[PDB]
Amino acid sequence: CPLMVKVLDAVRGSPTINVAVHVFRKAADDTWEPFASGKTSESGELHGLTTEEEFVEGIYKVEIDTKSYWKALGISPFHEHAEVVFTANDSGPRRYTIAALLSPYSYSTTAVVTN
Amino acid sequence: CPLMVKVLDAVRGSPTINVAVHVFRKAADDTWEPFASGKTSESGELHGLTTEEEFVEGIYKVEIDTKSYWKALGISPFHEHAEVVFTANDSGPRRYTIAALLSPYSYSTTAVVTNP
Ligand SMILES: O=C(O)c1ccccc1Nc1cccc(C(F)(F)F)c1
Ligand SMILES: O=C(O)c1ccccc1Nc1cccc(C(F)(F)F)c1
Repeated sequence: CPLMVKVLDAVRGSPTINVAVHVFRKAADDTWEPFASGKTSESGELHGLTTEEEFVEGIYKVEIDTKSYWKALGISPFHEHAEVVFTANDSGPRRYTIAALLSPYSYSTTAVVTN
Repeated sequence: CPLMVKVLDAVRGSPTINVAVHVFRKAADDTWEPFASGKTSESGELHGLTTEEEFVEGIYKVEIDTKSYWKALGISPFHEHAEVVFTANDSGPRRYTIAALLSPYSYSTTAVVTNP
């Protein structure tokens, strides 16, 4: 589909399995409208969030429930969550993969945007 | 100085100067109230945002205006901003350094937490 989320664990060297991901679209009044959500698979991936026809131009937020993940492993986390906010655009590439690499006190996020 | 923000440019290998940073604290009614704001210096650091008295227990949001930084260099970046949300002082007062490393399509953020 046009949007995919992938999550990795930098402590155990593994995909992060069963972590909650919420997607939002910015409304005209500047509040975040909930859009789609799911849990990452055994491969740390979340597919099928939206479709080409639903995923119009606009500003989107992806929120990964990183705190619940670290709590499940018995490790004290710093962040409440990891959030990515971006403008989706009709001119350039259209397939978005949002990747996040997770540590208890640090995260990195990258977008891979293709054709 | 219980809260400091430090920002680095991963393309040029330099501190990022004059980057806007806005800090918010979660209120009892669950809204974000304006806490402090500032811009990074020559060294890419922002000191003096708050005091040990003012910086009580709570959930804080730090929003770094990364988009304006890149657009001022001619670059249309992926992210609208970099935002760090965290519980502070839950086991007593600490000193927090929030660091962000910036690329047009990526950022990494870390916290260094020390006991004064
Ligand atoms: O590992 C994948 O398959 C991956 C895919 C898309 C985007 C990023 C991906 N990995 C990823 C994600 C975050 C940080 C790093 C690392 F810095 F380790 F290379 C690698
Ligand atoms: O660069 C500093 O002096 C620094 C200070 C405090 C916390 C982190 C700090 N540095 C930091 C922050 C994010 C990513 C990286 C890197 F990955 F490049 F090593 C280094």
